[PDB]
This record gives sequence, structure tokens and C-alpha cells, in this order.
Amino acid sequence: KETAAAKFERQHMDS
Amino acid sequence: NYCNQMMKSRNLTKDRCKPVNTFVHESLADVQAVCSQKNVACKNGQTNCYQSYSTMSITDCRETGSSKYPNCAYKTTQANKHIIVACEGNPYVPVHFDASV
Repeated sequence: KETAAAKFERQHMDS
Repeated sequence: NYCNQMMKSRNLTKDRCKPVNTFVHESLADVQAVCSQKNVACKNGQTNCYQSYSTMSITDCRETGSSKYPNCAYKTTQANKHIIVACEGNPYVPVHFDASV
């Protein structure tokens, strides 16, 4: 599934 | 608004209304870099947390009091603050957003 680091990205990153 | 749209797009409110969420407007490498900056304790009392030396552009999304699924509603608050993240793994990268000061 989606790793914790990948989830952090989908949820908080908006460069 | 931005929060309602971004929360939907990122699969955060498609199956429920997430109370709060923060979006950082910096490059992914610049945020990953925080994991080697100021070490601090996490709320829970852990110590794998780090505070950024500088402030970053962030957008806070807060659910209105009247919000209820499927009609989720968000209050958008733009700001510049120091972020605090919890890091783990190899490479050592952020896995949790602790807060913004």
C-alpha cells in the first residue's frame, strides 16, 4: 500500500 | 475555495470530512531537509521531531462548525510559519506533521 512517507506527501505537499 | 478543492483532490475528504489539514508550499526537497535541522520533542513526548530554521508558506484548512459529510466545508488560512515534522526511515524523511509555529 501507500507508505507513511508517500502519505505525508499526498496529504501535505503542494509545491 | 482552495481547501475544499485540494482536500478533495488529495483523497482527504472523498470518504469523510478530515477536521484539519496543512499544505506546505515549498519544494519537496526543502521540506525533507528539515529532518536534519533543529531537533525537538514531539507533542507526545517523542524526540524524532524537527523544527525548520525558517518559516515556510503554508495553508491551514479548518472544517467549519456546521460541516458534515458529504458536505464538508473548510476555512482557509494562509500563513508563514516554522513547521515541525516527525521523521522516520531510510532515507530519514517526514512521515507526520506535528505543527506550525
